Amino acid sequence: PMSEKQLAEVVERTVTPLMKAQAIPGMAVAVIYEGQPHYFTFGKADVAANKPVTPQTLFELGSISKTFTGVLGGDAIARGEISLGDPVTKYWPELTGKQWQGIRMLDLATYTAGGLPLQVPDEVKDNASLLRFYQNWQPQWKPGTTRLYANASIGLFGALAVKPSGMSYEQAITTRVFKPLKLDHTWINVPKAEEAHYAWGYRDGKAVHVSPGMLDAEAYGVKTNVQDMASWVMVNMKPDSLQDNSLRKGLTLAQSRYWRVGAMYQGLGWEMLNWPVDAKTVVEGSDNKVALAPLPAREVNPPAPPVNASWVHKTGSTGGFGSYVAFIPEKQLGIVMLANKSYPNPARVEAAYRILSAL
Repeated sequence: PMSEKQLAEVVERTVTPLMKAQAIPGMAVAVIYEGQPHYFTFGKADVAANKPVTPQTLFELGSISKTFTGVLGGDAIARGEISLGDPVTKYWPELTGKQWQGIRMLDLATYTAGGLPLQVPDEVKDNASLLRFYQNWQPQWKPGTTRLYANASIGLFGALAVKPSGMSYEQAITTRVFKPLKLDHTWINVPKAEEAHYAWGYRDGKAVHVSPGMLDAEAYGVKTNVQDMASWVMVNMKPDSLQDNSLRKGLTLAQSRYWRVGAMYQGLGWEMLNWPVDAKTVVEGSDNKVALAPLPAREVNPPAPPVNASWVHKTGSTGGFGSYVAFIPEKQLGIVMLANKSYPNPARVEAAYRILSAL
């Protein structure tokens, strides 16, 4: 749809019926068409105060934060600070239990350690109870064979990836990823001074924000607006637009293919499927029944480097937010849909597919 008004129609005709069917109060959308961002905003950021969602509105990324984690882990690898090959145990010597070896930083980054759970238990409030949690976890499968999507796996990869830098996770991500990329309105903790832009999420008609949790920043804690989210997409769509540094290499590593699961490839945070892609395959693959299930995983020897003809995406949720990102570097086409209501993942994928297959 060359025209911006044609673009706006393609977005609205899908988004509006989506908000009504899913009772979503607000949504901020970014379409990257020919490499340029275009913003479309709908509904409310704050339903009580009647605030509209604009491109300055901060949304909780939820699991999309994992794409930042991935790229931060890739940047530490290009720096020689950590290697995916390494035993987890070289970054956490207190993890002495026998189930732990054979388990590599790679298995943590890509949910392939043998069954770490979806969520860190809420009983776990500090470093000691977290240590005890991993010491007492019992694998259901051998390491490096089974993929089970997990905050407890990549959350730990993130916290461990950053220890060689001497920086806290918040400081590492902010200095090595957010700032260099000029994502100045992307945070782990939203400043009090910027709170006014922070949308409320809606769970059962209740306004909520994500609750503190162990490994939250690492697994589901980034907050941004659609402007920074669009910049994040354009930069991951075209890394070669960067300076051959550690971060450029990092972005390349995050979209490398480490495992093949069904019709998808597991990158660091990012997930990819060969483009063109059947709508049925991608929408159904995002259902909880498949995406949250344990699935056999075939390791790619020498991780395959990025293929431009991919559907690269990530769905991210918190209790009050539902967001989705998908891009095709080949066509330089992308979409970001940030919403303040966590609605089914298949509906996010379906909507983005519908908008993207029309451009």
